[PDB]
Amino acid sequence: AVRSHAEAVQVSRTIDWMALFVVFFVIVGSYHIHAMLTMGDWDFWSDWKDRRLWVTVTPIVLVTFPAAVQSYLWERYRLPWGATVCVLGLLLGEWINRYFNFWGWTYFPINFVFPASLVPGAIILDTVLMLSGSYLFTAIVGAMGWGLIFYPGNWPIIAPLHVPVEYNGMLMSIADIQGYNYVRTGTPEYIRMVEKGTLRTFGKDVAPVSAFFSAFMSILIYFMWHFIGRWFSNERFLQST
Amino acid sequence: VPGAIILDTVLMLSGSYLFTAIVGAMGWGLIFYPGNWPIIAPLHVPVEYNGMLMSIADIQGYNYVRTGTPEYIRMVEKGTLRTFGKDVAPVSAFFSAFMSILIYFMWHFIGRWFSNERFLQST
Amino acid sequence: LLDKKWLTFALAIYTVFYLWVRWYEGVYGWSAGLDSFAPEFETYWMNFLYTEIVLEIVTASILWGYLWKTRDRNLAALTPREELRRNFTHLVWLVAYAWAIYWGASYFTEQDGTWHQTIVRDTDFTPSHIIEFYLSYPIYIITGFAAFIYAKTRLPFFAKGISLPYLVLVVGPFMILPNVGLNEWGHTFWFMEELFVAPLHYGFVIFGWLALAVMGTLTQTFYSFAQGGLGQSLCE
Amino acid sequence: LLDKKWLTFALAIYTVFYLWVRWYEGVYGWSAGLDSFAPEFETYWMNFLYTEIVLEIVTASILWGYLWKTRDRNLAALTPREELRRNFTHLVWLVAYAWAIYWGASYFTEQDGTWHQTIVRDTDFTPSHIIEFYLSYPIYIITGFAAFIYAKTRLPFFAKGISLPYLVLVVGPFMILPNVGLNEWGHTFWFMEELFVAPLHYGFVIFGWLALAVMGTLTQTFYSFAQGGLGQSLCE
Amino acid sequence: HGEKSQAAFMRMRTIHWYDLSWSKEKVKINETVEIKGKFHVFEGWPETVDEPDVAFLNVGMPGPVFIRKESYIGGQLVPRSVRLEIGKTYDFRVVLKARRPGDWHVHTMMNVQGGGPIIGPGKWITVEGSMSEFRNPVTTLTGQTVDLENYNEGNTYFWHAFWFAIGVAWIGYWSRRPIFIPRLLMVDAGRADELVSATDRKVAMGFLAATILIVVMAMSSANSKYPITIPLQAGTMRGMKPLELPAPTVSVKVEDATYRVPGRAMRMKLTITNHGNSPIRLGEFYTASVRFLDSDVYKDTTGYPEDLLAEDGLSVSDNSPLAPGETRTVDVTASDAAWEVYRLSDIIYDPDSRFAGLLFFFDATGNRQVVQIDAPLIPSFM
Amino acid sequence: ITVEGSMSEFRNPVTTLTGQTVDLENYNEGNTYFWHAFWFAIGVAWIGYWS
Amino acid sequence: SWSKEKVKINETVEIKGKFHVFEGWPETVDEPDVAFLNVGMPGPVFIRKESY
Ligand SMILES: CCCCCCCCCCCC(=O)OC[C@H](COP(=O)(O)OCC[N+](C)(C)C)OC(=O)CCCCCCCCCCC
Ligand SMILES: CCCCCCCCCCCC(=O)OC[C@H](COP(=O)(O)OCC[N+](C)(C)C)OC(=O)CCCCCCCCCCC
Ligand SMILES: CCCCCCCCCCCC(=O)OC[C@H](COP(=O)(O)OCC[N+](C)(C)C)OC(=O)CCCCCCCCCCC
Ligand SMILES: CCCCCCCCCCCC(=O)OC[C@H](COP(=O)(O)OCC[N+](C)(C)C)OC(=O)CCCCCCCCCCC
Ligand SMILES: CCCCCCCCCCCC(=O)OC[C@H](COP(=O)(O)OCC[N+](C)(C)C)OC(=O)CCCCCCCCCCC
Ligand SMILES: CCCCCCCCCCCC(=O)OC[C@H](COP(=O)(O)OCC[N+](C)(C)C)OC(=O)CCCCCCCCCCC
Ligand SMILES: CCCCCCCCCCCC(=O)OC[C@H](COP(=O)(O)OCC[N+](C)(C)C)OC(=O)CCCCCCCCCCC
Ligand SMILES: CCCCCCCCCCCC(=O)OC[C@H](COP(=O)(O)OCC[N+](C)(C)C)OC(=O)CCCCCCCCCCC
Ligand SMILES: CCCCCCCCCC(=O)OC[C@H](COP(=O)(O)OCC[N+](C)(C)C)OC(=O)CCCCCCCCC
Ligand SMILES: CCCCCCCCCC(=O)OC[C@H](COP(=O)(O)OCC[N+](C)(C)C)OC(=O)CCCCCCCCC
Ligand SMILES: CCCCCCCCCC(=O)OC[C@H](COP(=O)(O)OCC[N+](C)(C)C)OC(=O)CCCCCCCCC
Ligand SMILES: CCCCCCCCCC(=O)OC[C@H](COP(=O)(O)OCC[N+](C)(C)C)OC(=O)CCCCCCCCC
Ligand SMILES: CCCCCC(=O)OC[C@H](COP(=O)(O)OCC[N+](C)(C)C)OC(=O)CCCCC
Ligand SMILES: CCCCCC(=O)OC[C@H](COP(=O)(O)OCC[N+](C)(C)C)OC(=O)CCCCC
Ligand SMILES: CCCCCC(=O)OC[C@H](COP(=O)(O)OCC[N+](C)(C)C)OC(=O)CCCCC
Ligand SMILES: CCCCCC(=O)OC[C@H](COP(=O)(O)OCC[N+](C)(C)C)OC(=O)CCCCC
Ligand SMILES: CCCCCCCCCC
Ligand SMILES: CCCCCCCCCC
Ligand SMILES: [Cu+2]
Ligand SMILES: [Cu+2]
Ligand SMILES: [Cu+2]
Repeated sequence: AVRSHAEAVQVSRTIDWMALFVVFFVIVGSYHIHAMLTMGDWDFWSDWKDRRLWVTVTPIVLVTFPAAVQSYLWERYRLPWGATVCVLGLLLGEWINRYFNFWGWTYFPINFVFPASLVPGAIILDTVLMLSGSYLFTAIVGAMGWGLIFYPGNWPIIAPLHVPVEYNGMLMSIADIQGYNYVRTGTPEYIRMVEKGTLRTFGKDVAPVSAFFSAFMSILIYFMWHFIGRWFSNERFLQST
Repeated sequence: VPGAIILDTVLMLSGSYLFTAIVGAMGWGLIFYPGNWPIIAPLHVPVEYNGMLMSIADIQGYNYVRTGTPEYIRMVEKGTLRTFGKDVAPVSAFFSAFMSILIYFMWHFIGRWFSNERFLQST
Repeated sequence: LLDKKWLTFALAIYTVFYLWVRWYEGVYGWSAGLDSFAPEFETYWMNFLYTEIVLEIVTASILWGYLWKTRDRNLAALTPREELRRNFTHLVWLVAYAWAIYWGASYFTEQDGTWHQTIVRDTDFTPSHIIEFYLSYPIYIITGFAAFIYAKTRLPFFAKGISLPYLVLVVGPFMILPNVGLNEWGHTFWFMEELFVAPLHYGFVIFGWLALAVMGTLTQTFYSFAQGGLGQSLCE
Repeated sequence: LLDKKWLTFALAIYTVFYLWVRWYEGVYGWSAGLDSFAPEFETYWMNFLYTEIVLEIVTASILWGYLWKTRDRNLAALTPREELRRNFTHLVWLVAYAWAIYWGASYFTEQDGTWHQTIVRDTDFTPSHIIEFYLSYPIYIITGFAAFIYAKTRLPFFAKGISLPYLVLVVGPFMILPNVGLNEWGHTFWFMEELFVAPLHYGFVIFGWLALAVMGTLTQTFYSFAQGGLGQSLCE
Repeated sequence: HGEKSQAAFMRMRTIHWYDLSWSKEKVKINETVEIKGKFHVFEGWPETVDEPDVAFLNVGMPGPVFIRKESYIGGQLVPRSVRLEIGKTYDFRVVLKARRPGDWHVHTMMNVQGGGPIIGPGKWITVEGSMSEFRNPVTTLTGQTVDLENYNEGNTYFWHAFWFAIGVAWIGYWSRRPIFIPRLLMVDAGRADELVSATDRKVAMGFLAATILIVVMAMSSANSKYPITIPLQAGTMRGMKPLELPAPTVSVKVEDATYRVPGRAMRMKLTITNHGNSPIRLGEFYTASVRFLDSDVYKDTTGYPEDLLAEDGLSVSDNSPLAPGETRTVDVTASDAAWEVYRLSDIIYDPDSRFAGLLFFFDATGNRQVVQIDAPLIPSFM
Repeated sequence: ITVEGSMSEFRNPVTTLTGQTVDLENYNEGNTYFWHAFWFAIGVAWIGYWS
Repeated sequence: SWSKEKVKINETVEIKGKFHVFEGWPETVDEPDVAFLNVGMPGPVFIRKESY
C-alpha cells in the first residue's frame, strides 16, 4: 500500500493539490456557465451595471454555487471556503475571458467590460458559516450580508463611471457614453434592463430596496441550493443505469 | 411508428434506460418529420391561387371552412428576422430531440411511480 | 513511481491545442469568417467543422474502445500499491476532465458571448460555436467518458456498480451538447435579441449544475484512494 | 368453466349502446341540435341530458349497492378454483372498464374536438358534450367503480386493504368529470378561441395520466391470479 | 455581414433605406466619417416582427473598429432607443470616429424591441494608421477631461486584484494544513471538532470584520471623491420627427410579380398613372438594399456599394416619357447577380412570398418621385 | 341557403404551378392511406412477433 | 378651479379644469389605454357624486 508515514503524507499532499485543481476548474466551468447565462449580460457592460436590475439579480443567481459547495466542503472536511472558491473561480474565468477575448479578440476596453466584484460577499458567507456552524444561521445572516454587500463592494469601481457628462445636449453618465460610443452590434440600447424609473419610485431608495430584495431572495436561494448540493454530494452506486 | 420502433429497439438492445433516454429519444425526435414527409410532401406543391402563392395544404385550409378555427389560430412557421437560411425543419427537429430526452427522462420515473403495487389501509 | 508525468501531458495537450484554436479563431474570425455565405468561410470554418466532427467521433471510438478492451478482468487479485498507482492515474484523468470542462464551459462559452454581442448572427455554424459547441464540448465529453470508463475498469471501488455522482458528472455536462438544439431554436424562433441571460439559455444552466456531482465523485475517489493505502499517518 | 361468456356481453353492450348513440347524434346533430334556444333542441338533447343523468345516478346506485351487499364475508374459506373463476370475472370487469375508457376518453372526446372546430359554441350543453361529459364519462366512472368494488369484495388479494394503483386508476379518470368545470370556465372566460391544445384542457391531460395506474393495477391482478393457480406450468 | 441570411421577404418588407451617403471612403485613425440617409418604415410590417415602438439606430460593424460619436433620427441626438411610426419616413445621420485600422464593412442598422436587427446597406470603409493613436476625450460636468480608452482602468484593476488577493489569502491560510483526505477521515471517524480551533475562529472574525470595514471605508472614500454622480441615463425617446414628404404624383398598381426558379431576375407588371404636370420616367427599383437602375434615365453618383448596385439592372418594356394624365401598363424586369448573391431568390423558402420595394420616377427637370409598391411574388418553374 | 344535388358530384379542381390539375377532394388520399397502413403494419408485425 | 374652499356637511364642491396628456409619455408607464379619473383624498372625507 504505502511504505511509511512520511510517504503517506507526501501522497496525501499530492492528492490534495490534484483534487484542488479538479474541484477548482470543474467549479469554474459549471459556475461560469450558470453565471454568464443567468447574469452575464449585466456583468458584461458598465452601462448595464445599474442600481435596480444589476443589484437585484447578481447576488440572487450567484449565491447558488457557493451554497452547494459550502454544504459539501464544510460538512465533509470542515473547510470554510466553498463560497470563496466559487467566487474566485468565477472571477478568474470571467477575467480571463474579458482580457483575452473581449479585449483580445474584439477590442472593447477593459474599463467598459470589467466584471463585478463578489469576494466580500463570499467572505461573509464563508466566515458566517464557519463561525456558528449552523447552516440555517448561514442561510439567514450570511446570505443577507452577501446580498447587501454586493453594491457597496462594487461602488469603488463603478462610481467614477457615474460622473455626469453633457454629451451633445443630453445628460449622460460616463458609462452611458461608453455604451453609446463602443458599438455593440448585437446589443442595442433597448436590450439594457436597467433602472428606468416608475411612478411608484419614492425618493432615493432604488439601490437599497434592490439590495434588500436581493438579500431576501438570497436567503431563499441559499436554502434551496444547500439541499441541491446535499443531493449532489451523494455517494450512491447503481446496479443498472 | 418509426419513432416508436426506434425507441423500442434502442431500449431492448443495450437495456440501459439512460441510453434509451439519450439515443432513442434523440431518434424519436429526429425521425418524426422525415417519417411524415412522404405523406405531407404532395400537399406542399405551390399553387397560384387568385394571385397569391399558396401550398395545396393552405388551399385546403382556405376552402374547407372551419367555423371554429380561423386562420390566425394556426400556430405555424411565419418567419423571423433571425431565421438564417434553410434551417427551420432541422433546428426544430433537434430541439424536439433534446426536449424529448428531457421528457423521456421525467416520464420514465412517472411510469415507475404509476407501476407501484402498494396497498393503503385507509383512503 | 505512483504519480507519473502523465499529468504534465494531460495539462499541456489541452493548453497547447486550445491556444492554437484561439490563435486560429483570432486570425480567421474576421477575414473569412464574418460572412457565412462567402466561399472562404466554407474552406476555413465549414471544413474545420467537418474535420473536427470526424476526428472527435474517431477519437471517442478509439479511446473508449481501447479503455473497455484493456479492462481489468481479474480485479480481485490487485495489489494495494498498484491500486494506489491506478488511483493516481484516475486522478490524472479527473484533472484532464476538469481542465477540459474549464476550457469548454467557461472560456469558449463566454467567448461565444463576446461574438453574440459584437456581430449579427448569420447561421448556426458561426466560428465561435464551431470552436465551442462542436469542438470543446465534444472534447470534454470524450474526456469525461474516458475517465468514467477508466475508473469502472481499473478501480475496484468504482467497479461492481455504476457510481451515481460519477454518472451525473459525466452525463449532465454532456447534455449541454444536445441542448444546442434548444439554443438554436431559442435564438431563431424565440427572443429576437442577443440577451445572454434569456430563458433559452437555461438549458446550459440546468445541465451546468450537474457538474456539481464532482463533489460526490471526488469523495468516492477519496474513499477509493483510502482503501488499502489509507494509512498509516492519516487518522493516527 | 372459468372464463365464461360474460366477456362477450361486456364488449357488446358498450359497442351497441355507443353505436346507437353515434347514430343518434349523427341524426340530431344538425336539424334540432345546432340552435340551443330552439324548442326542438330542448326535446332532443336537453331531455337526453336529463334522462341520461337520472339513469346514470340510478344505475350507479343499484350496481354499487348490489356489489357491496353481495360482498363475500367469509373470504378466508374460498377454494383456489373459485378464486381463479373470480379472478377471471374481475378480468372481465377490467376489460369492460378498458372498453368504456376507450369510448369515453378517445372516441367522444376527439369527437367533441370535431364539434369544437366546426360550429360556434352555443352553450355548455351542446350535443357533443352531453354525449361525452355527461354520458360516456359517467359510464366509465360507473364501470371503474364497479370493477374496484368487485375486486375488493371478491378477491382476497384485493381485500384487506385499498390498492393504491387501483384507486388511482379508478379515481383519476373520474376527476375528469369535475374537471369539466375548468373546461367551461376556461372556454368562456379564458381563451376566446377553439384551440384544442390550450392550457384550459390540461386538466383532462393531468387526470388522463392517472389512467397509467392500470400498470400497477394489472400487475396486482396478475399476482392475484397467480396466488394458488399460479402453477404448475409457469416457472417450471 | 449578418444579412443574406435573414428571410428575403423580411428584408424586403421591414425598412427601406434610400438617399444614403458616406462622407469618406478611407479615413485615418481619429478621423470622422458621417453616414446620412433616409429610412422608410413599411406599412405592411410583418406580424411576427413587433412594431417599432422601441427601436435603436445601431451601426453594423465588427466590434468597435469605429466609435459612434453621434447618431441622429430627425436632427436630434438619439443615444437611447426611439419610437418609430409605421409608414413614416425619417432622415438619419451617424458619425463614426476611426479606431482600428483595416477594411470594415459598415452597415446602418435598426434594432427593434421585438423583431431583432434590420440591416441596411453596408459599405467598405478603410481605416489607416495605428490603434495606439486613437483618443476618446470626454469633458465631464465636474470640470475634468478624461480619455475614455483608459479612464478608471487602473482603479478597476486595483480593486479587483485586491479582492482576489483577499480571497486567495483566505483559501491559502486554510490550505497550509492538509486539505482533503485526512480532514475527511477526521470528520468521518468520530466527531471532528479538532480541525477548526482557535485561532482559526479569531482569523475568521478578523477576515469578516476587515471585509465589512474595508467595504464601508472604500464606499465612503468613493463618496468623498466623485461627490457628484448620476444614475445610468435610460428610457425610450418618443416624438421622433418624421420627414414631411409631399404626396407622390405617381400612382403604381402592381399586376402580378414573378421570378424564375432558378434565376437572377424578378419580373413584374405595373400600371403607372402619371398625375401632376411633368413627363416622368421610371429610373430605379429598390427592393432590399439592391438598386436596379435604368441607365438611360438615372445614374448613381453617391458612391453606392458596387455589389448592391445594378447600373443597368432595370429594364422597362416601354420607358418612354409618361405624359401627365396618361396611364400605361409596362413590363418591368429587375435582373442582377445581386438577386442571387444576397439570396433574394431564397424567398421561395419563406412562409410569406410577398415583396415590397421603392420605385423612383424622374422627370425631364431631374426632380424625382418616390412611389412605394408591394405585391405577392409568385415563383415560376415551368 | 338551400343546396340541391348530390355530394358525389362536387369537384374541387386546382392547377398547381408545376403544371398539373388535381382534385382537392381526393388528392393524396391514396398515398396517405398507404403510408399510414404500412407503418401500422410494421408496428403490428413487431408486436405480433413478440406476442 | 374649485367652486368652494370651505363647505358644510352634505354640501357640494366642484373641481373643474383641463388635463393634457404629454406626447413624450415615459416608456415605463403604460399608455393611458385604461385610465381612471380619481380623487386624491384621505379616504371618503368627500364622496365622489359625479366625475366627467
Ligand atoms: C441603528 C438603529 C436605528 C436605525 C434603523 C433603520 C431605520 C431606517 C433607516 C432609513 C435611512 C434612510 O436613509 O432612509 C431610507 C432611504 C430613503 O431616504 P429618503 O430619500 O430620505 O426618504 C424619505 C422618506 N422617509 C423620511 C420616510 C425615509 O432609502 C429607503 O427608502 C430604503 C428602504 C428599504 C426597504 C426594505 C427594508 C427591509 C428590512 C429587513 C429587516 C430584516
Ligand atoms: C453583514 C452585512 C454587511 C452589510 C454592509 C453594508 C455597507 C453599508 C453601505 C451603505 C449604503 C449606502 O451608503 O446607501 C445606499 C447605497 C445606494 O446609493 P445609490 O442609490 O447608488 O446613490 C448613489 C450615490 N451614492 C454613491 C452616495 C450612493 O448603496 C446600496 O444601495 C446598498 C444598501 C445596503 C445597505 C444596507 C445596510 C443596512 C444594515 C443591514 C441590516 C440587517
Ligand atoms: C435584523 C434587522 C436589523 C436592522 C439594523 C439596521 C442598521 C442600519 C445601519 C446604518 C445604515 C445606513 O446608514 O445606511 C442605509 C442606506 C441609506 O441610503 P441613502 O440614504 O439612499 O444614501 C446614503 C446615505 N448615507 C451615506 C448617510 C448612509 O441604505 C438604505 O436606504 C437602507 C435603510 C433602511 C433599513 C431598514 C432596516 C429595518 C430594520 C428593522 C428592525 C426591527
Ligand atoms: C459525417 C460527419 C460530418 C458532418 C457533421 C455535421 C455538420 C453540420 C452539417 C450541416 C448540413 C447543412 O445542410 O447545413 C445546415 C442547414 C443549413 O444549410 P445552409 O442553408 O446551407 O446554411 C448556410 C450556412 N452554413 C454554410 C454555415 C451552413 O441547416 C441548419 O442550419 C441546421 C442547424 C442545426 C442546429 C442544431 C444542431 C444540434 C446538434 C446536437 C448534437 C448532439
Ligand atoms: C437514429 C436517428 C435516425 C434519424 C434519421 C434522420 C433521417 C435523415 C433526414 C434528412 C433530413 C433532410 O433531408 O433535411 C432536413 C429536412 C427539412 O427540410 P424542409 O425544411 O422541410 O425543406 C423542404 C424541402 N425538402 C423536402 C427537400 C426537405 O427534414 C428535417 O427537418 C429533419 C432533420 C433531421 C435530420 C437529422 C439527422 C442528423 C443525424 C443525427 C445525428 C445524431
Ligand atoms: C477529442 C478529439 C478532437 C478532434 C478534433 C480536432 C480538431 C483539429 C483542428 C481542425 C483543423 C481544420 O479542420 O482545418 C484544417 C486547417 C485549415 O487551415 P489552412 O487553410 O490549411 O491554413 C493553414 C493552417 N493553419 C491556419 C492552422 C496554419 O489546415 C490544417 O490542415 C492545419 C490544422 C492543424 C490542427 C492540429 C494542430 C492543433 C494544435 C497542437 C496541439 C494538439
Ligand atoms: C452525437 C452527434 C453526432 C453527429 C452526427 C451527424 C451526421 C450527419 C448525417 C447527414 C445528415 C444530412 O445530410 O442531412 C442534414 C439535414 C440537411 O437539411 P437541409 O440542408 O435543410 O436540406 C436537405 C439537404 N440534403 C438532402 C442534401 C441532406 O438537416 C440539417 O440541416 C441538420 C444538419 C446539422 C447537424 C449538426 C450535428 C452536430 C454534431 C456534433 C458532433 C461533435
Ligand atoms: C351508466 C348508465 C347510463 C344511463 C344513461 C343511458 C342513456 C340512454 C339514452 C337516452 C335517450 C333520451 O334521453 O332520449 C329519449 C329518446 C328521444 O328521441 P325521440 O324524440 O323519442 O325519437 C325516437 C327515438 N329514437 C330517435 C332513438 C329512434 O327517445 C326514446 O325514448 C328512445 C331512447 C332509447 C335508448 C335505449 C337504447 C340504447 C341502445 C341499445 C343498447 C343499450
Ligand atoms: C436564537 C437565534 C439567535 C442567534 C443565535 C444563532 C447561532 C446558533 C449557532 C449554533 O447552533 O451553535 C454553534 C456554535 C457553538 O459553539 P460553542 O462551543 O457553543 O461556542 C460558545 C462560545 N461562543 C459564544 C464564542 C460561540 O455557536 C455559534 O454558532 C456562535 C455563537 C455566538 C453568536 C455569534 C456568532 C455569529 C457571528 C456572526
Ligand atoms: C460510454 C457510453 C458509450 C455507449 C455505450 C452505452 C451502452 C451501455 C448499455 C449497457 O449498460 O449494457 C447493456 C448491454 C449488455 O450486453 P452484453 O451481454 O455486454 O453484450 C455484449 C455484446 N454486444 C456488444 C453485442 C452488446 O450492452 C449494450 O447495451 C449494447 C452494447 C453494444 C453497443 C451498441 C448498442 C446500441 C445500439 C444502438
Ligand atoms: C397526481 C399525483 C399522485 C396522487 C397520489 C399521491 C399518493 C401519495 C401517498 C399517500 O397518499 O399516502 C397514502 C395515505 C393513505 O394510506 P395509509 O392509510 O397511509 O396506508 C397505510 C399502509 N401503507 C403505510 C403501506 C401505505 O394518504 C393519505 O393520508 C390519504 C390520501 C390518499 C391518496 C392516494 C389515493 C389517490 C387515488 C386517485
Ligand atoms: C437533474 C435531476 C437529477 C437526475 C437524476 C435522478 C436520480 C434518481 C434516482 C434514480 O434514478 O434511481 C436509480 C435507478 C437505477 O439504479 P438502480 O438499478 O436502482 O440501482 C440499484 C442500487 N440502489 C438501489 C442502491 C440504487 O434509476 C433508474 O431506474 C434508471 C435511471 C438512472 C438515472 C440516474 C443517472 C443520471 C446521470 C446523469
Ligand atoms: C488559462 C487560460 C489562458 C488563456 C490565454 C489566452 O487566451 O491566450 C491567448 C492570448 C493571445 O494574445 P497574444 O498573447 O498577444 O497573442 C495573439 C495570438 N492570437 C491572436 C493567435 C491569439 O494571449 C496569449 O496567447 C498569452 C499566452 C498565455 C499562456 C497561458
Ligand atoms: C425561470 C424564469 C423563466 C421566465 C421566462 C421569461 O422570462 O420569459 C420571457 C418571455 C417574454 O418575452 P419577451 O421577453 O418580451 O421577448 C422579447 C423578444 N421576442 C418577442 C422576440 C421573444 O415570456 C415568454 O415568452 C414565456 C417564457 C416561458 C418560460 C418557461
Ligand atoms: C372501434 C370503434 C368503432 C366506431 C365505428 C363507428 O363510429 O361507426 C359509425 C359509423 C356510421 O357510418 P355508417 O356505417 O355509414 O352508418 C351511418 C349511421 N349513423 C349516421 C347513425 C352513424 O359506421 C358504422 O356504423 C360502421 C359499423 C362499425 C362497427 C364496429
Ligand atoms: C404548462 C404550460 C402553460 C402555459 C400557459 C399558456 O400557454 O398560457 C398562455 C396565455 C396567454 O394568452 P393568449 O394565448 O394570448 O390567449 C389569447 C386568447 N384570450 C385572450 C381570449 C385568452 O397565458 C396566460 O394567460 C397565463 C397562463 C397561465 C398558465 C398556468
Ligand atoms: C429544490 C431542492 C430539492 C433538492 C433535492 C434533494 C433531495 C435529497 C434526497 C436524499
Ligand atoms: C417529475 C417526476 C417525479 C416522479 C415521481 C416518482 C416518485 C417515486 C417514489 C417511489
Ligand atoms: Cu457587412
Ligand atoms: Cu418603405
Ligand atoms: Cu401636456
